[PDB]
Amino acid sequence: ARPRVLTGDRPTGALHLGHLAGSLQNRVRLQDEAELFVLLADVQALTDHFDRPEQVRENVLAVALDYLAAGLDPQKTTCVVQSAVPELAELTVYFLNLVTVSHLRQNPTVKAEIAQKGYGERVPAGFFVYPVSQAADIAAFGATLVPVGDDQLPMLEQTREIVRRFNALYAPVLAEPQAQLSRVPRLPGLDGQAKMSKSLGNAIALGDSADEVARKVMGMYTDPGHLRASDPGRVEGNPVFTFLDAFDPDPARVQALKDQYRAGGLGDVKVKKHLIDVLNGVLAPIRTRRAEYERDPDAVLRFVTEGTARGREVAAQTLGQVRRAMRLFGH
Amino acid sequence: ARPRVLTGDRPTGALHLGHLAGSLQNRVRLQDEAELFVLLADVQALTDHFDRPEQVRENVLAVALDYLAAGLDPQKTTCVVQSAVPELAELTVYFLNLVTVSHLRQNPTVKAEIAQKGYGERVPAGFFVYPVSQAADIAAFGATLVPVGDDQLPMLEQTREIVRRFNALYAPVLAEPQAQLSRVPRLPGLDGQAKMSKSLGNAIALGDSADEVARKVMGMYTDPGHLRASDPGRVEGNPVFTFLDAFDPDPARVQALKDQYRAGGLGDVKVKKHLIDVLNGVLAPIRTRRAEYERDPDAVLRFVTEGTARGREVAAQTLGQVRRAMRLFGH
Ligand SMILES: N[C@@H](Cc1c[nH]c2ccccc12)C(=O)O
Repeated sequence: ARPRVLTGDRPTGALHLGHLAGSLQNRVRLQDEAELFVLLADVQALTDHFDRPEQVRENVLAVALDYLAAGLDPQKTTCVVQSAVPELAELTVYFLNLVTVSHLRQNPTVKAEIAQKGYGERVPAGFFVYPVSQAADIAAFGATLVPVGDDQLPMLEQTREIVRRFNALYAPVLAEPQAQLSRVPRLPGLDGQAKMSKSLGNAIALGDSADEVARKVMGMYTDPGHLRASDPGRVEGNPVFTFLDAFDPDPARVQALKDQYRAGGLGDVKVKKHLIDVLNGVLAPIRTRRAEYERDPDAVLRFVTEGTARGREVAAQTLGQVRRAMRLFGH
Repeated sequence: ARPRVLTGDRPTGALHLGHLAGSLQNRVRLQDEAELFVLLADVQALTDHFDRPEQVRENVLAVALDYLAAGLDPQKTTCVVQSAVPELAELTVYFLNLVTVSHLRQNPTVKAEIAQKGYGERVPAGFFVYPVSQAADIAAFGATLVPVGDDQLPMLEQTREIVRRFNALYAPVLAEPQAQLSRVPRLPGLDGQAKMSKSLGNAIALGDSADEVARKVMGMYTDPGHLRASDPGRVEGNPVFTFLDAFDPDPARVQALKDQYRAGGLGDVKVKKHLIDVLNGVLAPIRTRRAEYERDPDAVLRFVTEGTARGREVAAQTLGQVRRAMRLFGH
């Protein structure tokens, strides 16, 4: 617990295996060697789900359950609800003056999201400026370390430019955050697509039963040109093997399987059955905790209402120095 | 009283003659005909003076002074410092999700301000976004009536739209404000321009001495082509006549000079000399009232502090409604 680390998820659905490999495992490690803050960004979730406020509200507790199921320790990690800390909103408006529409339009990750969203020019204001509200999140909690995939770096770098702009303009009162680069490639979906997502219908939820997990793995995309076991098959592009590199505890088995698969005679069945065994080993403890916490709804609520109290107090302090530094009337 | 009315100014310096005919005397009278709220747009002032925070801080008290000297009574008007009502920033963020960047791009007023400031695509986000920040000001205070210059209509109309969209998506807890059009269009500068402002240096501040007011009138743009008295003059484009038209109580008397001046025996000096006194007359009491308060600074502070508390009270009430209407986790 030395550097304060900030991470988070906009609450829009249940977490899945992609989040586990992409951010959860690394977060369970961080809680023991840093002070970890996780933001349930329901406000940010609203920049594009403003038409589905029920969906957002219900997922705040569902993702919290997922964090805990994942292994995030209520006595180690501060879980906070963005909605319950208005200090963030207050800070993002001040931050809006430190950035240009021009530079906001150049952000490559938002540009790509809008592209995939098909918005066109009909981009909702809140979404267009969300990178700043995130900057507000980082500075307010006073995080100095932010886990990031290269897809979020422009979010992070802008944060850096903003804090830098704020300190030089008013007074050097905000910490400059540093990135904790990557998590190695993103977990592809069950049918082989680049992205794993509920929406795309190719995911395995952390909450999926051991049976379901087995079924989902069975119908996984493999190798279009591999038609029967005797045939040789390709590893690259084949998610069954991409899943194995991200969860299989022993690469010896992994590399061995890869061998015999390019050879021939090793059907998808024997490989997949082995995937099932490795996934059930990573997931079983996550399923037990999740079921346990289900019996203890009060324990999950305590997890968030308390992280929130802490988060509120921290953000409140920062705004105090921000207000004074900005020379705001009465400070 | 009856309706709630929201009016305000961006604290950037002393108020002048344009605010007077522009609204100050208007609110002086709607001050007992309704519940009048006057917002010192502290934050909105930063989307333009984010690099000169000191300038803003200093003018909150100076404009409040201006307010009081203009005739506003502490017992009937709620003076509110924007920055001290964080609830407004909270509501602004939520409103941002209700409008598109392309819609903000077609606001004629902001577009003109932007071209004048030479920002180009390098427009500060906070500024490009100020119209909705204003809609939040309106919606948070429950304002049903908003006096508006011909010029501020786009903004007023965007407010109703957003309020409307907010009510349909979430719940009908916000009121659509209605406009109060004025007669005297934007009082022009001494310059002969369309705008009077301390920035353009063509303004007669409410604090200027009988000597100054007289000196400013004498250097006031009139009519080229009219070189000597004798000659015939014309009222179109002459700030002095559009000054008499907004500050002179005897229209029969005005339309009088309008005759003679088109003929040729009314020297611009004579027009001026008259008008200068019609201004000292409208200004005389304002000057004495200012001295009183200038000698009771404690009272100006009071006006601001008490009002700001009252207004936050009001904002807090509406936000509670908004927060529950949006189904934000926990409400
Ligand atoms: N996926 C979200 C996660 C998030 C929300 N707010 C944050 C603040 C800091 C770090 C991450 C976040 C994002 O793109 O940002």
